[PDB]
Amino acid sequence: FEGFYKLIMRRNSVYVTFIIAGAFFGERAVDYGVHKLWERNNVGKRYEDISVLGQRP
Amino acid sequence: IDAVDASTVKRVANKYIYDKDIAISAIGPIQDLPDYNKFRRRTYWNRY
Amino acid sequence: IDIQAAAGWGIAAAAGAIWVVQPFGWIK
Ligand SMILES: CCCCCCCCCCCCCCCCCC(=O)OC[C@H](COP(=O)(O)O)OC(=O)CCCCCCCCCCCCCCCCC
Repeated sequence: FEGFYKLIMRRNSVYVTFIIAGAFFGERAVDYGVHKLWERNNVGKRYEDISVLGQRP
Repeated sequence: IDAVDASTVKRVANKYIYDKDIAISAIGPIQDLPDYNKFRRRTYWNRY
Repeated sequence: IDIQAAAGWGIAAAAGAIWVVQPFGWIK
């Protein structure tokens, strides 16, 4: 808690590390949520929802 | 006074100076005096 | 303020390298 909260505000290197970590985690979390809602909005329309997927003849 | 060593000075300066608000009073031909934001930015060093 | 800063800026550089290049799988 207070250790990181005192390092981030007092040393720019720690703040820069915090920015990089936040970018990484936030971009992954939005990629994940945006794909979850995309999957929910398109039920049955996926390539792997094809019933005959695997029998061409 | 003797109890005030270099580490004490740095601790006190970090309490009172580092990234702190400042009050400015100026008079005369002061157009080249930098604005409040410049003074405020110069209270910390981003290289550290 | 010189060794601690060097360590901090090295940690930031390593984190930024892990963030730009994401070799999750090269931990072998
Ligand atoms: C507009 C922006 C301006 C500011 C930025 C300017 C550019 C800044 C530097 C950018 C280049 C450095 C970052 C490299 C990141 C690597 C990318 C990565 O991880 O790829 C994953 C990526 C995966 O893509 P995915 O499948 O879509 O996830 O894989 C690749 O792209 C593999 C190939 C990467 C090789 C790039 C090498 C760059 C040139 C290095 C020097 C070449 C000359 C050396 C000659 C030696 C002679 C002695």
